[PDB]
Amino acid sequence: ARVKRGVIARARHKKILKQAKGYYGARSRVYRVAFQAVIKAGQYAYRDRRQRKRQFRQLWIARINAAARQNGISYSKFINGLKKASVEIDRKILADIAVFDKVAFTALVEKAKAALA
Amino acid sequence: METIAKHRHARSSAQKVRLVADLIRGKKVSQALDILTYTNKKAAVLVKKVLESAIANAEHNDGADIDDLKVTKIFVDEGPSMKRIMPRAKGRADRILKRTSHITVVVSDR
Amino acid sequence: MKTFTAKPETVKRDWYVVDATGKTLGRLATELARRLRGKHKAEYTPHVDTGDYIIVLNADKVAVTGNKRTDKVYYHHTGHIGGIKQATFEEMIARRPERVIEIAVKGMLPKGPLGRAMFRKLKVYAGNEHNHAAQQPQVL
Amino acid sequence: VTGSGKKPWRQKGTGRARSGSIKSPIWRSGGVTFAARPQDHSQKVNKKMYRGALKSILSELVRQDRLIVVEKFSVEAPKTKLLAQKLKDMALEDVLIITG
Amino acid sequence: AVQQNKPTRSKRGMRRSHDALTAVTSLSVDKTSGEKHLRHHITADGYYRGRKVIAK
Amino acid sequence: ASPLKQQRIRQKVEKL
RNA sequence: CCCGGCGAGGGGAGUGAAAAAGAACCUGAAACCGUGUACGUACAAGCAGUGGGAGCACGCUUAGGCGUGUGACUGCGUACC
RNA sequence: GUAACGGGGCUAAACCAUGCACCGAAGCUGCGGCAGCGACGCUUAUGCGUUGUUGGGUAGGGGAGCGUUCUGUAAGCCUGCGAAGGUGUGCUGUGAGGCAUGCUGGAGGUAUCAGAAGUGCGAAUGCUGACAUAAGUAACGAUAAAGCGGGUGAAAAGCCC
Ligand SMILES: [Mg+2]
Ligand SMILES: [Mg+2]
Ligand SMILES: [Mg+2]
Ligand SMILES: [Mg+2]
Ligand SMILES: [Mg+2]
Ligand SMILES: [Mg+2]
Ligand SMILES: [Mg+2]
Ligand SMILES: [Mg+2]
Ligand SMILES: [Mg+2]
Ligand SMILES: [Mg+2]
Ligand SMILES: [Mg+2]
Ligand SMILES: [Mg+2]
Ligand SMILES: [Mg+2]
Ligand SMILES: [Mg+2]
Ligand SMILES: [Mg+2]
Ligand SMILES: [Mg+2]
Repeated sequence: ARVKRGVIARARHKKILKQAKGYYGARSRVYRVAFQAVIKAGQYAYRDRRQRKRQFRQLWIARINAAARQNGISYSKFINGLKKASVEIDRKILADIAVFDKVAFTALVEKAKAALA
Repeated sequence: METIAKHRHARSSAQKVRLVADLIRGKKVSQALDILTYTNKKAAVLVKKVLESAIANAEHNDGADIDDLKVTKIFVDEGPSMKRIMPRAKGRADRILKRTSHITVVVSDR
Repeated sequence: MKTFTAKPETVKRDWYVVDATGKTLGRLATELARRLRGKHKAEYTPHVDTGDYIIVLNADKVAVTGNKRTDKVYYHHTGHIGGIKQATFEEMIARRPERVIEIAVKGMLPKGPLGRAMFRKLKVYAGNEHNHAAQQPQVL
Repeated sequence: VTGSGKKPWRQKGTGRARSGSIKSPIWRSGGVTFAARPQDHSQKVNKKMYRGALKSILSELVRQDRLIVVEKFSVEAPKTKLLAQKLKDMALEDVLIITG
Repeated sequence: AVQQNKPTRSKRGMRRSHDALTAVTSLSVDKTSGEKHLRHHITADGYYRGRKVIAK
Repeated sequence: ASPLKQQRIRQKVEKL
C-alpha cells in the first residue's frame, strides 16, 4: 500500500558507509566508496590475505638460508639433510629459531649436516 | 555559559570573515579592538560589535570585568545561502548566492 | 604469541670495510648489496627496514668482465630536452669513480624509500688507506 | 493525471535527456506506472469445501468447547444491565464466546 | 578552459594556503594613551605638535 | 580607568 | 536590563514540563562548510585499498607483547556500470 | 630518451650434455568448519557420528530465505519508569538481517503465525530540492572621468549647499 522506502534508507547505506579507515574523500565521505572502495578492500582482503601464507613462507626461508649458509652450506643442501631423517625433521616458522635460540638452530645444522650421506 | 555573543546572518560569506576573526583568538579581549580597529576591510567590523557585545555580556550574565577575559573560541559557520537571479546574455544560469554567516565569539579566562 | 620476527626500527648497525682493488668487479656488488640488506645476516627480517654499513675502497681497479671496460656505456639524460642523452665509457667514467661503477649497486636493491637511504650506507672513496677519510671508528 | 499538454523540452538539444510528457511516471507529480482500478479480489470456494470439513472444536479445542443447554429465555426483552447474570451460566467469561 | 575532475577539499586550501591575514605592530605617540596609526599621530583628538586640525 | 575601561567610559557617556 | 545605530541581530532576565520549544518555531538524517584534539605529513610516483607492520598518542592484564584513533616503512595492485 | 635481456650486472649470471638439491599456483596433502548428494553405524518424522563425494561461472533454469506498509491476529502485548524517527556502541547468523543498549526524541509501536503488494535504486545525459566546484576568479553595462569645502548622519568618494 505504501513503501516510503526511506526507512531501509541509510539502514542499507550506513551499513557499508561505515568503512572509514580514512579511505579518503567520498571514498569514505559519500557513496563513491559505494562499493567501488569497500567492495574493493572486500576483495583485496580475499587474495592479498590468502597470499600471506606464501608471503610469510618465502620470509622464513630467507632467514633459514642466511642461518645455515652462515654456518656453511645453504638452504638448498640444508633441507636435504633434514628431510633424509624420518621422525627427525620438522619444518619452518620454527626454523625461525635461528633468531631467538641460535645454538639450538646451530645444533640442527649439525644434525642436518651430518645426516648428509 | 562563559559569556557568548553571536550574530546571526549579518550577510557576508564564510571564508570572507573566517579570515578576519583568525587574528582574534588566543590573546585578546583587550587586544580585541586594537587589532580589528586597524586591520582593514568590512568583514572585520562585523566582529567589532560582537566583541563589544561579548564583553558587556560578561558584565551581566557574567560578573567578569573589562580587562580579563580571553577569547577562547571563535568560529564562523555557514548561514543560509540567500539566493536570487541575475540576467547575463541569453540568460543561461545565474545561481548567484548572496551567502551568509553566523558569528558566535566567546571570552572567558586562563 | 603469533610469530613473524620483529625488527625494532633497526637497533643494530656496523662498520665493515672492503678494498675493491682486487679485480672482482660487479660480482662484488652482490654481497656488497645483500650485505647492505642482510645476507650473511640470518636475523633482522628485512622487507621492512634493516641495514649493515660497508665501505669500499679505491674501485678504480676492477678488471671488468672481458671487453666491457672499453665499451660499457651509461647514459644520463638531463631531460632539459635540447635532445639530451650522454653516452659514456667504462673507460671514460673510470676517470671519476664516484656515484657509479660502484653505484652499479643502487640498482641491485629495492629502490624507493628504505632501498632509498639504504644505499647511502655505502661510501666510496677512490684510494683506500691514505685518504680513507671516513670515520676511523672501528672497522673489519 | 493533470496530464495537460505534451512534450516540454524538444527532443534534441540542450542535452538534458529525452524529455516527454508532464505526466511521466518517472517524474514528479503524476503517473503511477501501474497501479489499478477498484477490482474484485474476492475469491470463490466450491461447496464441497466450505461445507467441507468444518467444525472440530470438539476435536482440538476439545476440552474448550462442545457445550449444549438452552437458549436463555428468562432473558427479558431488551436488557443487558446484567447479561453478566446468564454469563455465569458458563462463568466462562467475556471469553470471546457466541451462540445460535 | 575547464577541468575534468573535482578539485578536492584537500586542494580547496592548497591555494588558500597563503592568505590568513597578518595584522599590525602598532605604536602610541607621546600624547595619546596608546592609539596612533602607524604613521598618523593622535587619533585621540588629532595632532602631533599642536594645532593639527582642532586640538589644544 | 584602564585604557579599555577608558575606551568605554569616554563613549558610554558620549551617550548620556 | 545590557551591547547596537532609537537597526539587524544577540546576551541576561521572565514564561514554561520543556525555549536543546523563541516564533526563519515538532522530530532534525544526507550531501556540503567551520572550531577543538590525537596520530600521520615537506627525497616523494599511480584507482589510493590489501598483507605486513614500527613508532607515538591512549586504556590494559599483580609479565603473559592486549583494545583504540594513527599508520613510517615494505609484498600485491590500472573504480564501477 | 639508453630503449632489440625488463633492469643492475654476468665471460658465466651465455651455450651443449648430464646429474642431485631446492624455490615455486588456490593444484595435491595435512588440519578446523559449510552445503548439495550416494553408503556405514545408530537410532528411528528424525537426526547425528562417521563416510564416498560435489560446490569457477555471463544469457538463462531451478530452490530456499531477508526486510518494508497494510490485515485480521487484538479492548492481546510494549509504552510517559519514553513508543516512532534520528545518533553512538556491543553481541550474532551464510546473507539480506537481527537483538541488546547510551544519547536525543514526545507519542506511538506491534510478538506469533496467517494475508494483501503503490516490496527494496547509483547508474536511465532520469524527474525534485539542497549543497559543492572552478572561486573569493571574470565581472559592475558605453573611457562625457572629476576636484575641494561645508551640513545631517553609526559610517559619506556616491544624498544636501
Ligand atoms: Mg602455498
Ligand atoms: Mg499535440
Ligand atoms: Mg499528484
Ligand atoms: Mg452455494
Ligand atoms: Mg528544532
Ligand atoms: Mg621522510
Ligand atoms: Mg593490520
Ligand atoms: Mg556459485
Ligand atoms: Mg541469472
Ligand atoms: Mg513507522
Ligand atoms: Mg538514491
Ligand atoms: Mg551534461
Ligand atoms: Mg538532475
Ligand atoms: Mg585562476
Ligand atoms: Mg588572474
Ligand atoms: Mg554597472
